Amino acid sequence: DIDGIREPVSGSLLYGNNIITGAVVPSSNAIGLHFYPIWEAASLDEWLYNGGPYQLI
Amino acid sequence: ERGWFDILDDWLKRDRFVFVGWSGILLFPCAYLALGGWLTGTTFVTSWYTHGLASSYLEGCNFLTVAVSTPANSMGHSLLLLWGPEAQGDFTRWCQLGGLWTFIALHGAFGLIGFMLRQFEIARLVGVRPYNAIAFSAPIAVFVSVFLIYPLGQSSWFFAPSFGVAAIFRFLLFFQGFHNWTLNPFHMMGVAGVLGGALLCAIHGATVENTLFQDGEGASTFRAFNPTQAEETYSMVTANRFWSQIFGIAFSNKRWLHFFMLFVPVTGLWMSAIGVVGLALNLRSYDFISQEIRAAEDPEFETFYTKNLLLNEGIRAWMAPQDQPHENFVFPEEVLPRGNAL
Amino acid sequence: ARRTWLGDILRPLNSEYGKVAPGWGTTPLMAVFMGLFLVFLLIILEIYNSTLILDGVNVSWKAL
Amino acid sequence: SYPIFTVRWVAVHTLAVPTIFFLGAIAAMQFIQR
Amino acid sequence: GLPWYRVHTVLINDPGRLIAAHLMHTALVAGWAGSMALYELATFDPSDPVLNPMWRQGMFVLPFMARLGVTGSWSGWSITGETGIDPGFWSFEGVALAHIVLSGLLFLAACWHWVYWDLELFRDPRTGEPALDLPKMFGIHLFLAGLLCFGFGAFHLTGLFGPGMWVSDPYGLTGSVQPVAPEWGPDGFNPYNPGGVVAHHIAAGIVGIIAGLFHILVRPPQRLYKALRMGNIETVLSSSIAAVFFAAFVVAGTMWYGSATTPIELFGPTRYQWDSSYFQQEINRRVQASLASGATLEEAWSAIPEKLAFYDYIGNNPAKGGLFRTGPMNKGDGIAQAWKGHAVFRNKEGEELFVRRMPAFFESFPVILTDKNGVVKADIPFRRAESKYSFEQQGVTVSFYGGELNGQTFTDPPTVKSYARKAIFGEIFEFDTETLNSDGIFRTSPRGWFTFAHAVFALLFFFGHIWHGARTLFRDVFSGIDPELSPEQVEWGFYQKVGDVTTR
Amino acid sequence: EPNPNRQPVELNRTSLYLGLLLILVLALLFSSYFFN
Amino acid sequence: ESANYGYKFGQEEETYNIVAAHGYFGRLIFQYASFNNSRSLHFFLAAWPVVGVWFAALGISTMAFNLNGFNFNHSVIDAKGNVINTWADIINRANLGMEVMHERNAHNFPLDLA
Amino acid sequence: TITPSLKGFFIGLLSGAVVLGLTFAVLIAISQIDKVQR
Amino acid sequence: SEGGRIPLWIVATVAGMGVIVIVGLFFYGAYAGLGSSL
Amino acid sequence: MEVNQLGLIATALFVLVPSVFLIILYVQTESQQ
Amino acid sequence: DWRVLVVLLPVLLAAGWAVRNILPYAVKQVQKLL
Amino acid sequence: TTGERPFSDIITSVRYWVIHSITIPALFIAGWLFVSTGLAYDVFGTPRPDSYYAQEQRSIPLVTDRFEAKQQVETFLEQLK
Amino acid sequence: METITYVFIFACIIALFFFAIFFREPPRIT
Ligand code: CLA
Ligand code: CLA
Ligand code: CLA
Ligand code: CLA
Ligand code: CLA
Ligand SMILES: CCCCCCCCCCCCCCCC(=O)OC[C@H](COP(=O)(O)OC[C@@H](O)CO)OC(=O)CCCCCCCCCCCCCCC
Ligand SMILES: CC1=C(/C=C/C(C)=C/C=C/C(C)=C/C=C/C=C(C)/C=C/C=C(C)/C=C/C2=C(C)CCCC2(C)C)C(C)(C)CCC1
Ligand SMILES: CC1=C(/C=C/C(C)=C/C=C/C(C)=C/C=C/C=C(C)/C=C/C=C(C)/C=C/C2=C(C)CCCC2(C)C)C(C)(C)CCC1
Ligand SMILES: CCCCCCCS[C@@H]1O[C@H](CO)[C@@H](O)[C@H](O)[C@H]1O
Ligand code: OEX
Ligand SMILES: [Ca+2]
Ligand SMILES: [Cl-]
Ligand SMILES: [Cl-]
Ligand SMILES: [Fe+2]
Ligand SMILES: [Mg+2]
Repeated sequence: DIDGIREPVSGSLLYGNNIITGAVVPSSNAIGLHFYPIWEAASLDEWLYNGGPYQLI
Repeated sequence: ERGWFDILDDWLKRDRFVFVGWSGILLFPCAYLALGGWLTGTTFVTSWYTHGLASSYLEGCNFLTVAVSTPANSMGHSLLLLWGPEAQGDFTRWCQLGGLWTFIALHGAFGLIGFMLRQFEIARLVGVRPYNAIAFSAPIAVFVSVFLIYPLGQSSWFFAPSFGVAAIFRFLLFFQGFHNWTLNPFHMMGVAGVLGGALLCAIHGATVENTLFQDGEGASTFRAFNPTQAEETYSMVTANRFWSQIFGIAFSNKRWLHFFMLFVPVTGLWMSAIGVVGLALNLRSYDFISQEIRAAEDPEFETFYTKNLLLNEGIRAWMAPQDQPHENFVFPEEVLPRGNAL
Repeated sequence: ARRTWLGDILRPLNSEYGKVAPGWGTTPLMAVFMGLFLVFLLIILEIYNSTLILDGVNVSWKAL
Repeated sequence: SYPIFTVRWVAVHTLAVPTIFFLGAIAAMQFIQR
Repeated sequence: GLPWYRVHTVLINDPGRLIAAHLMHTALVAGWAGSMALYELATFDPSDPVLNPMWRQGMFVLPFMARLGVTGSWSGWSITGETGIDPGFWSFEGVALAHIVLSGLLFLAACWHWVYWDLELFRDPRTGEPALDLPKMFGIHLFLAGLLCFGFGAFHLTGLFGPGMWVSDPYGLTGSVQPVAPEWGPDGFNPYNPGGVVAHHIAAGIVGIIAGLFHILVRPPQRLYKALRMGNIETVLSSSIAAVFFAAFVVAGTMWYGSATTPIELFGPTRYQWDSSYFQQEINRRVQASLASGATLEEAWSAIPEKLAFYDYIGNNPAKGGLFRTGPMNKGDGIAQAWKGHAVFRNKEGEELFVRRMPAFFESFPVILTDKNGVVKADIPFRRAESKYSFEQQGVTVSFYGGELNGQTFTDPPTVKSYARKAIFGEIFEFDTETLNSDGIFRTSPRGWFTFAHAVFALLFFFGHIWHGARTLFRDVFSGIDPELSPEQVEWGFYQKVGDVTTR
Repeated sequence: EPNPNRQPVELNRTSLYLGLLLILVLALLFSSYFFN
Repeated sequence: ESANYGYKFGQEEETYNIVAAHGYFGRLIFQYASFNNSRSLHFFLAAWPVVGVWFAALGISTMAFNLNGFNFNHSVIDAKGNVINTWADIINRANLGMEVMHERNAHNFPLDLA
Repeated sequence: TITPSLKGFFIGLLSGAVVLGLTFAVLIAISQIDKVQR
Repeated sequence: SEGGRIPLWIVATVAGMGVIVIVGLFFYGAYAGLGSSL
Repeated sequence: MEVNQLGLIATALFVLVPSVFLIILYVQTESQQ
Repeated sequence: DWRVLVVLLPVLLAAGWAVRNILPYAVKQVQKLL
Repeated sequence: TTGERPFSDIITSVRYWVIHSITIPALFIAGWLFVSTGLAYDVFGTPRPDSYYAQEQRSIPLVTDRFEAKQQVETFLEQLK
Repeated sequence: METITYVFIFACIIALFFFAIFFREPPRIT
């Protein structure tokens, strides 16, 4: 959910992307500039929905 | 056999401040006319009758917004010769009809031919290999494909790039909105060639400058070089170790290094040229069909590819009526694609 | 090398390697034909381009 | 000693002369009012 | 050893094996022509030259056979719709077969010339070294080409002894292979006069014969020989490549703009016919003619041939495809089945409205309806909340005349809007999208692909010309510059004339 | 008789690496468009 | 053979003639536009793209604080006050397309202020 | 018939010939005057 | 007459100042009259 | 995803034919004395 | 058109003046090369 | 060196400046006049600020025919009263 | 299938990095 409007954008190959369209998607607009490490999430599923991998990377 | 041809040859190849050569006969007038044409046009000539645009200093444009604009779409691919059936020898009308655009593009084409011929000619006189000319084939491919072939594939010269800073920016944005040119693997190869070339330029220059031998006492290291010296001025061995250890691999062969510096940007430009030749026919890399099938059926499926298409659709609808005045597009507000609020 | 019947027949056709006419030879003549050719090309180009428009020459599918 | 009128002289002036003329023109344009 | 990119240079001083390599190349190309023809014949549907002609089916070599008079299959059909025809041996299959057999023969000949490379013929009589007299070879080959050119024009194209060529009416309705008389006046240089093609091959043929004799009999001037390095076969490579990219640009252009040698029934319509509404104008002219003769609207439009209507549709525009949208046009919008008839849109006041047609530039286009004066009268709104011109507000209806929907009128907004959406593409057709599993996305025609391939190859061959010309003129420094290059030869003023040591 | 024009061909290891990198990267680039 | 074999890694002597390259390039343009000094040449090769890309980076970094590109939208006006379009205005039309379509569901208020 | 554009064609042709002709006339004249020493 | 009399630094300075004047004039022109948006 | 199935073989050959070319050239280079 | 002579007159007085100053050296150069 | 007088030699000579302190301002003034007399407008066919539109018109005088383009422009220019 | 293809090509490239770095032709000073 890059823009924080509960409209998830698919970035990975397994979820329908090729090399050209694929991406690691920026963390959610609801997060803004907040620091969002894995341990700030209630679960990995949450962390992934909100685009945590982007910040880690 | 010292006839007039050989005497003329003598004179043309004199060692003067500006070398002329046989090639100069083609090069200097055409280059001068293309340049002078652009300066004249951008200073004094309008695009009112062809585009509905002011485009000259005289009209109040600045360096970023002046242009020599393409002719009206109704001119087709007319050569727009001054003595041609459209201008009929009238300089003023010719200017108003966009004759300067073909003037500049054509004298420019032959000027480029002249410059490459000059590279060959001087190479041959001095005794070096003609790799500079060969490398110059890439700018010529770019020019020819973008300014000649591309509009020749389209309806008219109108859709060629106009000769101006902002005019070219428009050309870029147009290619995104209509051609999805960023998606084109040929453009992508061009980008790799250009950024990779800039990269090589920087890394080679920097490497040389930071592996210099101390061949002098001064803190300014520039003085410690003599053009006729036999020795290398920097350490290839140290350079090689540094890069092997920093980055894993390194050049070890200087000739290959400099050949590679020729090869990368030249090849990139040639690839981009091929892509534009495709766009001449609207043979675009516009879509991924699998993406469209999935997205058409599945309204929760979204990628950066579909997002970008929405952007292109915006570009087309919002810029087409003013950018293509001859089409007389009347797009009522209600048909304009817009997201919420904006 | 190896001789053949066909090879012996053709031998004269490949026997004047490097033979030239002195000096400029027929170059002026050549230059004249090249000039003519350039004008010819110019003509068919400008006809195709509708820069040159001739009576009875309608550059269109509606020619026939 | 040196010649005055050379290929370089010509090359310099074919660029220089119009350049000054144009700079005058553009300078004048700065005072045009709509 | 040789770098990988130089492996073929072993042929430069080996005329026999050069000939073998050329033979092998020729065998490969003939083999490709044969195989390609067979594949096309295996996939071609001859059953509807009206709505499923060859250019809809991705046929590339079929039109080139058809162009010069091969129009029939041994199986009894012809591309013009006749059945029960006997094409003789020179059917499509016959041509393909002939090319395959030629390929085999050339292959065998290539082996022979590879093995028996050391023929006396290839040695200079005086020196015993390999040598080709390129000036005389050029004369010989140019003479042959002149003969062939002349014979092609005088016998084949005229039908004097041969079939002629594909000719058609200006709207590509009634095309067939016909004998063509040469046009000897200025209209011979009109690209749309086929008579000009004939005249060209006769005249250029004769000129080629004369010039051939000349190049056989008259040696090169010493100065041109030196200047062009005529003793070096690579000079011939350089200039031949130049001639070839010249030719390639020309055929790309005539394929894209159209000419007598690129008929729309063989390669499809041009983009410019859509740009200028070329077919729409003829359609309207015919309909107006019928109305003027007292016919009803339905009669006027029903009299329009489906073939004509089908030309007036943007899905046949070669500028509507994509680089990676592969295959025949049928794979996109489908296999055309029938003209639905001409859609006439009216608003509640009974004004006729006209859909704004899609320009070739646009992947997508809004649906906008104007009156005859160009005033916007209806549209399909994006934002509904301040819509003023919706079909629902304006009471837009569509009536069809001619085609399968002749006499019908639809009034429900969704249907009317469907038809308006189709109407931006021009005339509306029923398509079979199931058979090929068509995806609904436009593909370009063989005109498009031919043009693309050849512009690209022309452009790359320019580089070939530059490379080999450079190699020819700079052979002496190919491996590097003189180790003993005197600094004063390259420094300024030392010589009066650059690179001329006699001018110090 | 043996042809005197025959030459040995070479491809060094660095050229193999460069070439392989070229082919694999080109494939990585074009594959999306081939699958489309 | 490949010309590359003419250079051997670690050899002390230069593998090309900079004087010949200079003679050539100097004649291509004019003598004083060509580098005879390899150090100053290679410095130039380093400096140009590095400085350029520094400016590119600074562009992104300062537009990060919304000091944006030149705006000449409706800069040219005729005697009556009619807007005379320039290429800047066409650019603006394209920009408007991008602006109104991007993140189509994310804005509730009329100005996109970040 | 001489169309206006055919006339225009001949004018362009003659213009070119005059330009090239003057150029080479001047070039040959200068080349003859200012010879190289050998 | 004889080359070298007027010191090159003075020439450079005067030239530079001329350039500054003319470009200054153009930037002034961005805010006045045509192209000023007013 | 409804990709074009020929993509697979198109990619495979695209990788394999030239790679193999290089490999042949390289190995016979190494086996030369 | 008076504006044509009005615009050309400065350039003509310029060319004429430079000719005034440079004529003896120019004749010296033409004499020397001949 | 290629024989021509060094530029530093020339541009610091008094004679150079005697000549060019005249020829340069003269050219500048000629360009200035070329605009200020309005001659540039007429030469290149560029609209003056009051000549882009007729008083009430807001439509562009766009050229729409190839061979009648000249006549079209002349007509547009006539229509400016 | 596409995914497998993409990832495979990618994996080959990483392998190539490995060999190009650790099993390179040693540069040898002469
Ligand atoms: C010197 C190199 C050079 C070259 C290669 C070009 C090339 C061009 N010029 Mg440029 N030009 C030049 C110098 C050059 N110019 C100079 C010095 C000037 C200032 C005078 C100009 C001023 C100029 C203008 C104002 C225009 C051009 C235009 C053109 C284009 C069309 C030219 C054409 O059709 O000529 C055709 C003529 C020839 C090719 C001459 C060939 C001569 C043959 C070989 C000999 C036979 C002639 C025969 C004896 C004559 C018989 C006449 C009889 C039938 C009555 C072409 C790109 C036009 C353009 O760009 O429109 C877009 C245009 O309007 N040029
Ligand atoms: C006597 C009667 C006669 C007649 C009726 C014809 C008729 C014709 N000739 Mg033939 N010809 C004749 C005698 C005749 N010829 C003789 C005696 C010779 C000498 C052997 C020729 C040599 C000749 C040549 C070389 C060509 C013709 C062509 C033609 C065709 C011209 C129409 C066309 O489509 O042009 C289309 C082609 C052009 C208008 C030429 C384009 C020139 C290009 C623009 C030059 C620049 C190319 C440039 C490098 C491209 C890159 C730039 C670009 C990418 C932007 C027409 C069929 C042309 C043709 O075959 O067309 C298919 C052609 O190229 N003729
Ligand atoms: C032996 C006789 C022969 C005959 C009768 C045919 C007949 C045919 N061939 Mg086949 N072909 C042959 C040999 C032959 N071929 C050989 C030896 C090869 C291997 C090179 C081929 C490879 C081949 C391919 C790849 C294709 C064909 C195709 C065809 C069909 C279309 C021909 C066409 O459009 O040409 C067009 C040819 C030209 C336009 C040639 C013009 C040559 C240029 C203009 C000459 C310029 C240089 C010249 C020297 C200039 C000097 C001229 C002078 C007079 C001034 C037709 C059935 C097409 C087909 O339909 O396949 C099924 C096709 O795609 N052929
Ligand atoms: C002149 C060349 C040419 C042209 C114009 C055509 C045209 C056509 N072919 Mg034919 N064909 C050809 C040669 C050609 N063919 C050859 C040589 C073969 C044998 C392989 C075939 C075998 C063939 C088959 C089996 C089929 C066709 C079909 C078709 C039709 C559909 C084309 C399509 O979808 O392309 C798609 C085009 C692309 C996807 C573009 C590819 C671009 C490449 C990948 C660029 C490569 C990049 C490169 C690696 C970069 C290097 C960089 C490096 C140098 C640094 C079309 C009419 C189809 C048809 O409809 O038949 C009825 C069909 O099934 N063709
Ligand atoms: C008539 C056409 C023609 C012919 C006969 C030649 C012949 C030659 N070229 Mg030239 N060249 C040409 C056109 C031609 N070239 C074109 C159009 C270009 C621009 C792309 C070049 C650019 C070029 C360069 C840069 C070089 C040569 C070199 C050579 C020489 C060695 C070639 C070799 O060993 O490759 C061996 C090639 C391989 C082992 C594999 C190549 C695979 C290619 C890249 C892709 C596959 C293509 C496919 C099989 C067929 C597609 C055909 C297409 C036309 C449809 C040989 C004399 C070399 C040379 O001068 O040596 C001293 C050299 O360095 N050529
Ligand atoms: C002093 C101005 C600094 C400007 C920014 C930095 C430029 C130099 C750094 C480039 C980095 C490249 C990578 C290392 C490259 C590298 O190794 O450099 C090496 C090169 C030579 O080094 P030396 O040791 O001989 O000299 C540096 C010190 O040791 C002092 O002697 O250094 C220089 O030439 C410094 C020049 C300073 C003066 C430069 C002025 C440039 C400004 C010109 C105006 C530009 C304005 C553009 C506006 C559009
Ligand atoms: C077109 C034409 C022609 C031609 C003309 C000409 C040839 C012209 C020229 C012209 C010219 C030749 C002009 C010039 C101009 C210039 C200018 C206008 C300049 C400006 C500059 C400036 C402004 C500067 C700036 C700067 C920079 C850039 C950087 C550094 C800093 C500074 C600031 C200094 C003829 C007649 C043949 C024919 C018709 C058409
Ligand atoms: C021996 C013999 C025989 C047989 C023969 C045969 C059987 C043949 C076949 C042949 C063939 C069957 C051939 C084929 C060929 C083919 C080819 C040669 C192809 C090529 C292709 C290409 C080259 C392509 C390329 C590409 C691609 C792939 C992609 C896209 C791009 C391009 C297009 C580039 C007979 C009995 C007759 C008799 C005598 C003996
Ligand atoms: C609700 C739809 C009623 C009107 C029918 C749609 C316009 S026409 C329709 O268009 C399809 C392409 O989308 C074709 O595949 C099909 O053959 C054709 O019937
Ligand atoms: O997030 Mn991504 O993009 Ca920077 O503006 Mn606001 O926010 Mn969104 O809208 Mn526009
Ligand atoms: Ca006012
Ligand atoms: Cl977005
Ligand atoms: Cl908001
Ligand atoms: Fe270097
Ligand atoms: Mg102002």
